[PDB]
Amino acid sequence: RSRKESYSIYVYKVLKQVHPDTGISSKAMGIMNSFVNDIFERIAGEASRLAHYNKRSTITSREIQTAVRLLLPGELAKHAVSEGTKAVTKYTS
Amino acid sequence: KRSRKESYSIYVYKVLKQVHPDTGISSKAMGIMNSFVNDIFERIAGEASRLAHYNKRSTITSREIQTAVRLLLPGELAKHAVSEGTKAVTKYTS
Amino acid sequence: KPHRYRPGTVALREIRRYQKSTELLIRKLPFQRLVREIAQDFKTDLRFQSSAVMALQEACEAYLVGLFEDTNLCAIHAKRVTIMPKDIQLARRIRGERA
Amino acid sequence: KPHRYRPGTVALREIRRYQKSTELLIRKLPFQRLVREIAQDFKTDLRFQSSAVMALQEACEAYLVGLFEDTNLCAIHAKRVTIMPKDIQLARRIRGERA
Amino acid sequence: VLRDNIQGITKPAIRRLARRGGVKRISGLIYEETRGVLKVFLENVIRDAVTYTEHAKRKTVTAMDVVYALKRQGRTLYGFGG
Amino acid sequence: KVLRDNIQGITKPAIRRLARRGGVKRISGLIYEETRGVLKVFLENVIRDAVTYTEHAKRKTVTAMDVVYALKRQGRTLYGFGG
Amino acid sequence: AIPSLSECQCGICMEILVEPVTLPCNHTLCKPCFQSTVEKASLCCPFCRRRVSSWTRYHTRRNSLVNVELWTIIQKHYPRECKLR
Amino acid sequence: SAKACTRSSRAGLQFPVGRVHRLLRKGNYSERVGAGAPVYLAAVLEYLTAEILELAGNAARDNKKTRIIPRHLQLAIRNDEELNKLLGRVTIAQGGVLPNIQAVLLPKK
Amino acid sequence: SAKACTRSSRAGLQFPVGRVHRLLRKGNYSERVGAGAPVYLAAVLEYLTAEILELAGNAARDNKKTRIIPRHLQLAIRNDEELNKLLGRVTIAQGGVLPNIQAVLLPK
Amino acid sequence: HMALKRINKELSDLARDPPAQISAGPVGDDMFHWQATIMGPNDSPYQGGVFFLTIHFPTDYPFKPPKVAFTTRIYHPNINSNGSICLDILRSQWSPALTISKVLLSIASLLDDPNPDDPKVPEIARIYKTDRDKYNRISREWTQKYAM
DNA sequence: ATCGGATGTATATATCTGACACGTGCCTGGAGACTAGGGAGTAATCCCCTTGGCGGTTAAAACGCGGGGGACAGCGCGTACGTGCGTTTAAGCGGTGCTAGAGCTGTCTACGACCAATTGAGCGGCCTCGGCACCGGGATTCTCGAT
DNA sequence: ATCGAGAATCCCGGTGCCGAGGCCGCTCAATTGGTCGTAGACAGCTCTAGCACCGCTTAAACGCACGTACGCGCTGTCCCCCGCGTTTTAACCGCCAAGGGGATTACTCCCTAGTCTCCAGGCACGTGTCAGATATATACATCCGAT
Ligand SMILES: [Zn+2]
Ligand SMILES: [Zn+2]
Repeated sequence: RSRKESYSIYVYKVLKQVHPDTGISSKAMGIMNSFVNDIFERIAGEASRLAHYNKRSTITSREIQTAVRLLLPGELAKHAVSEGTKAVTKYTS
Repeated sequence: KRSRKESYSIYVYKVLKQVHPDTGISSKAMGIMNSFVNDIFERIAGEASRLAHYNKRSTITSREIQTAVRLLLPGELAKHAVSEGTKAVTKYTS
Repeated sequence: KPHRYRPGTVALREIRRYQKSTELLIRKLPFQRLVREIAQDFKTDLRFQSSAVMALQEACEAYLVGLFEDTNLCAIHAKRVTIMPKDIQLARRIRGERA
Repeated sequence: KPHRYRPGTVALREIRRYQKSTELLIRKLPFQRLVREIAQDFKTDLRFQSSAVMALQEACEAYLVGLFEDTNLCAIHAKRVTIMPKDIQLARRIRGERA
Repeated sequence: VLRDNIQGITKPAIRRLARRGGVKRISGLIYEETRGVLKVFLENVIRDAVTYTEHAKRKTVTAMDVVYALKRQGRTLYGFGG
Repeated sequence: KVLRDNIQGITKPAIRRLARRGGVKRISGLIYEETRGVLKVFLENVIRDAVTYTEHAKRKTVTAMDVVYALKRQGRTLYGFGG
Repeated sequence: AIPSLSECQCGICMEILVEPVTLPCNHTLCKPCFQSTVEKASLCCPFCRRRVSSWTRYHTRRNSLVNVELWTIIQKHYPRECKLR
Repeated sequence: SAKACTRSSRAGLQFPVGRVHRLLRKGNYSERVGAGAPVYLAAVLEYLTAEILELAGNAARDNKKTRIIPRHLQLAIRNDEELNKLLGRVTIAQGGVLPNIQAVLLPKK
Repeated sequence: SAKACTRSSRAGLQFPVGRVHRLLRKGNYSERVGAGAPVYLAAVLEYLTAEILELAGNAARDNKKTRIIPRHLQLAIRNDEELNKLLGRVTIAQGGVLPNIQAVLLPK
Repeated sequence: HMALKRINKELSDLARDPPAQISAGPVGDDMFHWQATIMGPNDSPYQGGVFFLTIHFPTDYPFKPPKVAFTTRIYHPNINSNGSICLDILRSQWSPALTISKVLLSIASLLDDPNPDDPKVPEIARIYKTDRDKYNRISREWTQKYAM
């Protein structure tokens, strides 16, 4: 056997932050892990394509922000952009 | 002078003269042919790279391109393209 | 003397029951045998993991449920409640499967 | 004494004439005005290349042609020859654009 | 300033498209629905086109941006570049 | 150990159950053959890609990951089996 | 008029025509030569050099490659050497 | 920040910044990767996961259970409009379907 | 094949092997690219282009023309089943529509 | 098999009426390796030049073109020191229906006039394109110091 | 407009079982300090083309009328499918046994990345002549009211 | 079943135009040669689980009888798009004029890949335990024939 990676612990921590009482089964863990991987792949691929179009050779924060703006719908885009900007601002200092 | 730009116009013209010795092509169709070539190249290259990454590899050999061609193109086109590419590789190595 | 329902009420009860639950609706062994028979044509002497068959069954059931969901609307559009093969063909043509 | 074609025989002539031709069908300046008025809402004081406007017009025409083909199929399915907004709504719902 | 330009899509301009599509007889309520769906599609394409234009710190909507938006939406276009 | 015409294993009650889940109230008698044909076509299309994936990797047992990849390639992503 | 042995042959191998395939360019040759050329030669007519990959791609699905109208006649009128080869 | 704690905590995030950064760097997306991209991506992922988990928990509480199961996730995703548009083509295993019947099919009064 | 000559002629091809190799290298597709992939890719691309060009040329010659306008390309793509399946979602500029009318609409 | 029969029949065809200013023959018992002597064309700067070439037949024929190499060293736009000829017939559009007589006459024609469209080495091609006189004199010197 | 059977659905209580949540070892990957180089930010500048405007002519849009044909409402037929009961069939669960093959590990050699020199394949700019666009004339070919 | 008048479409012939194919000058990217770190091809071992079988249930499927309700074809009405003629409206072509920002070049700096060393976060593994599925027995919602 070898190490197999997943997002189980982080999803569990987020669930405990949101809903202190409820619990989560294994199939829900698999579904959430697959969804997270899918969204990560989508956003990263769109950001890479956006970087390649502009003849640049790097993926800065603004390209991820524009990819999020392109992918997510109108209502979720504002909240996602606000969360990302807040996280970046808190991290930079 | 304007900066250099790259396109597949001359190669498409050579192929057209190879198949139809006396039939020219318009520029508005040369652009469409160039776009078709670019799109097919992008599709095949992306599929082959994805297939190579799924097997924990770091090299795009002829096998990955061949399997990507088999997955992408329909049946008869896939068979003919595989035969042509295998013949080309065999002729190139020897 | 005996009690029996009018045509249609049992259909509505079955619709409610099946939309309420989530279990699979195709018998496992016949579907596994069909999958093996289809696969043996492409490459002989194959083996199947216990999860690939389940994934195939889930995908097929979801696709069929979606197709019947579209077929119901297609049938209702023509002032009918019964679904017939022309409805399925029209839905497939519109969806782009064979257009 | 005046000569009038029967209702429904000039439509077939128009279909035959237009399916064999390839020019743009919508006027250029009205489409330019519509595109500029739509785009100025998202970000004010924008400039458009002619090629971009032409591409938008031709993509819109192709999309409308496909939608009307599907609408005609839906209308023929319901034992009719006219096309009505419910056919368009049903075609869009099946295609998944609206859902 | 420009407003109420949706009427630029005239009744003959929609009848011609329907005739190309293969429609024999048309009702009278089709035109408004066609205008609405065309407006929706144009807004959907222009949103991505403007996003592409603004990301590059530009001010002109190049046809390449429109082609990329159409390809992203799943309606790849041949002829204007790419 | 050859297998013949196992497509008859998708019996009429299973098709009626699937239609009931899909929201159908009344079913004609000719639906079953069309449903079997559509299911056979879809299975063939998915399994061809699955076999191609498992043959490019030099194996003899198809894994669920190959089925998930084939479904994703065809445009129907599936959660619940890794990825 | 019936064609004789001189006017019915596979010029590629210069051997008696067997299960031929007829190209749209009106050139005829025996099937094994056609198969080996279509997979291994330049994918064109060896006589007039016309691209024929579209034709064979279309006709492979329906198994209409063989020209039975002439193959059956040649086999019927020349049983001897057909039995020999 | 003081750049003394973990990078995930340095941005107020529960998702791993380092793992996302490594995935972007070695995932064959671009020649270079900026220092701010993984934080943004992890924040977006955490926000989306928190939203879906909150909706699933609400659906679970409505059903009187306490353990989230795939049916609850399917209900939460399909009931909301934004996530239904986002996950348009996603098929969820063992998720069921929304309960609905057409108005025509219902019996007359 | 004998060395000491250009790569695009060693395989008997017409598309450029070197340009395809550079695109594969710098397309962010993979860390390393084999020496045989560009030849196979160029052969496949040239085969597809030759197919489309031959069909378009036949369509143009049917119309007593000596040039290939995009309408001929659209006719060639739509008429063939395999190319239509390959390019189902693609829209060709100024390609028009393949003529067809439903049998019901026709007069009786 | 069929390749040997075709070799025998083409040898018979060559024997019954050999082409002018060219004569080919097998090296020995085997038929795969042949040597051919060819006389230079009269309207060429290679007057009185006799040229020896070697041709090798693969296991499959005519479906692969045979490999040709000039034994001597010549100053021609489509030739190198290795003796291989940059002819599209030899590698690109070789056809099974084509006979060795056709390719030999094609090589003779290339000797009569070269092709600068796709030369193997382009330096001497542009040498030919620049001035006819000094190319003619250098070719005459090469063919006098090599063929004779 | 309901009444009462009768059916199925919904609700309250014991129970026991296996999957969920937490403790532990540890090792593999993540964090920290330092270095070097190139990718990107920024300032100047050129000129391509996009916006703005005028004049004309005319092909297309707008408007109104007569009317035939198609949408739609209603009705009667009877045939196909829903509903229920008896019987036959193979799915489903447990239990065990076997080995083909996925999976992990040590070797090292051949394939590919990296870099300097160099020149020819390929691109930008010109140009001219022929294939294509346009107009006039007549023959061809559906079409419809009248027989 | 048709004759024939009137209208739309195709063939043909002549005339002119602009853009596509060939050519020249040139700058930069592909080639060739050589070196070096390493990716995976291969042999070998392990041990997981996929396949095969057997025995016992009882749950789902099959066949058939009966009845009804809905698909379908038919008929009648009205109203609403279609074809046509006339008039108004702005599209389209050609022209002129200006300036804005797209594109390019040059300069410089600091951001991130690359390196090594050190340590702790999460994964594999194990175990206790209660959430929920099940069985069992009542309370109520709802369907159907008929007053
Ligand atoms: Zn032969
Ligand atoms: Zn021929």
